[PDB]
Amino acid sequence: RQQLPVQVFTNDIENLNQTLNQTQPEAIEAAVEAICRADHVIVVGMGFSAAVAVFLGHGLNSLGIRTTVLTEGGSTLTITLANLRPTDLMIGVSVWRYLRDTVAALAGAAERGVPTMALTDSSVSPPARIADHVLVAATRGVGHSLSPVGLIAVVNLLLAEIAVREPERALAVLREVDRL
Amino acid sequence: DRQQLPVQVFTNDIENLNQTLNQTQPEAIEAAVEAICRADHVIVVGMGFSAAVAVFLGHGLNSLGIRTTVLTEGGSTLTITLANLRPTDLMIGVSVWRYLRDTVAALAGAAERGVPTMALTDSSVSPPARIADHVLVAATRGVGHSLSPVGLIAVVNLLLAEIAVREPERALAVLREVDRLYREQGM
Amino acid sequence: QQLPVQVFTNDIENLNQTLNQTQPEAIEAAVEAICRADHVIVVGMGFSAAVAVFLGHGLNSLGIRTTVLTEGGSTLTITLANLRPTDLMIGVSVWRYLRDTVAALAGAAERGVPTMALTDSSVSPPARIADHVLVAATRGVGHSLSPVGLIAVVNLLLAEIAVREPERALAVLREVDRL
Amino acid sequence: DRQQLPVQVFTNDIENLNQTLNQTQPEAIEAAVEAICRADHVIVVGMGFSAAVAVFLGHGLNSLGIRTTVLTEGGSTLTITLANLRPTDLMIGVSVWRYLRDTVAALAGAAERGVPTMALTDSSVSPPARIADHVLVAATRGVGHSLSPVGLIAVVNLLLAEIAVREPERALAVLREVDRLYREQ
Repeated sequence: RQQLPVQVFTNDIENLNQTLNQTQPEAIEAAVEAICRADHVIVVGMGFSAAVAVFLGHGLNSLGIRTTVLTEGGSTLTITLANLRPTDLMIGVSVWRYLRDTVAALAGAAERGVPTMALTDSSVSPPARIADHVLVAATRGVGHSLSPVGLIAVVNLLLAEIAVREPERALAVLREVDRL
Repeated sequence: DRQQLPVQVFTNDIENLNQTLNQTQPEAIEAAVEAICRADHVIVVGMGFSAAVAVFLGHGLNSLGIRTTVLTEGGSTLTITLANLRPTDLMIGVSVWRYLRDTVAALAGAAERGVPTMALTDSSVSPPARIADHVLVAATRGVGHSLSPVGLIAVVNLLLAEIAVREPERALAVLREVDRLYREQGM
Repeated sequence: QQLPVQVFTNDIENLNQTLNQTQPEAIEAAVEAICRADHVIVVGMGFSAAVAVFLGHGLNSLGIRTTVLTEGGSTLTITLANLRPTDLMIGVSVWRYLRDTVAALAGAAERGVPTMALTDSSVSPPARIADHVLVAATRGVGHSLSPVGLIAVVNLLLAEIAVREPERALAVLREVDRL
Repeated sequence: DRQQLPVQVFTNDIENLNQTLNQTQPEAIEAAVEAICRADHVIVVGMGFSAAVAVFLGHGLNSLGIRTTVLTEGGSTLTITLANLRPTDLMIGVSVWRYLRDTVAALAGAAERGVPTMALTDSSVSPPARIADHVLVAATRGVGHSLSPVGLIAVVNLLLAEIAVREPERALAVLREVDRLYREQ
């Protein structure tokens, strides 16, 4: 039990390593261009994945990329799917166990020709098989509770890539939050 | 004594409906409906007591095919929302006594940026009414310190009824899509 | 041109019909259940979300600690797994009855947790499960229902709790001002 | 230039894990876990950048059988929560620079009323650290203006792992129940 802090932190370092290993410059560049070209971004993440979706929407919105975050399925998610536009981007955060509403949101968007992106735990997972853009992270926990550190690091990379691409837009939003 | 409370509560809400109907202006409803329909995106803000009304109005607009964001809290999320406003947005604030600052700040930030605004409020001369381009007023009187939202809710019922008659094909496409999403993806 | 009169007349009729269906015994038993609970969970989705939001706000503002859930799935399953016999589950559920609210009521009833339904029929799926049922009229002029009758029922519960426990209601105002 | 961003970003987060591990004190984690288990109810507050950390912590706690409310915005909802506090609650505030006042006021409000408080923060001398009974610090440095919650998330990972080992029976029952309800629905 006295080893539990070193085990936990060592494990999160391996999560970052497996994630860095599986990070592809081409996949990152294409995911970043899709985020920037969208007129509106929808991020869906439920259960364990909700915190990653909340982090990604905060980060996008903070950079001037208008984003809706949905952390529950049901009727609200169904009506969003019913109102999708070809200029939207649907990002699903979905890892094992794959909660069906997120996978269904990617499948519904894909069917309607709407660009899709999956932040997932395997390059052949159900959301990976559907989505146009796939980013993979390790999620291993020392016990049953998973760790979102690898998913959060992919979000950190995405935000850093956008901020370098469009610094004026990001600085402008920053000027308004600095005022509050 | 308190055996009279059901008659008092239900009669108070009937009187709120009568007073709200008496204050409704056809020109103002028509201008409010045209503003909602012309927007590329609608943001609805309501906090505390008003949050329920903002939730109902956003549910209604999204069901009719008008893409709508509902905010029931202020702060950094609202600041960032204001920072990202576009001239083709419509900001709807639901704000009644006591006027929680952040809903009024949401209307003010939109009006300062040249974004159309609308207030669903309790007086034609309240702080949000004085800021917004479009104003709709409802009676909110409760039998006690808990106000009643029935008046505000009836005004939203009227806006939803007016939009559904103007754009019934857009409303049906949503219903048809929701049915399709249940059939094909189990949603 | 006649839509404002039709919409407002329809909502007056929803209130009158809801008043006609209100049973003093049922209101009394429901207020006693809300006041007895250590914690209250209110579940309402889709059209019913606004009603759950209003009821949660009103109960919290009277000093009744309440959680509002307006979506199902994960948060709801975990909520059911953590339910205590001292909780009260209130489901706001009307036609078309979204499954997750009905499932929240069933899950609470199976676990021996007091339940209450705010619904549109004495024999609706949530009414058949719940210990306490309160029925409201929901007819809208269109295809889109009106929550006015359900909202009046909540106004009536709040009004009844406020008279029973006025010092707890005042204390919440006093804390809010102090804060 | 931009080709180095994956290495910069991922190295930055490894350094955050290393720096957070070094600042983690066993007596403070132990007292934090005992206070979370002793509470009859846990309230987690985290706004803006900190909202994701609050959401993760509330999920993890709830998933282990610790009944937790999560608030990611201030205003009237937070103010009414503060008005209804019990001595048996635990107030957890996730608050880092720029310290949004509503989270710091939630901690100040709870502490004034003698309600146990805990801060998940970025400095042992930050405004929320100076108010709270329990303080856990993590490194939050990002490669740019967007900070990184990786260090804070790893502190949460440690709290959840410590709770799971203390109360394994409760955690498994919630996991079974949760799996059984997901199977059902």
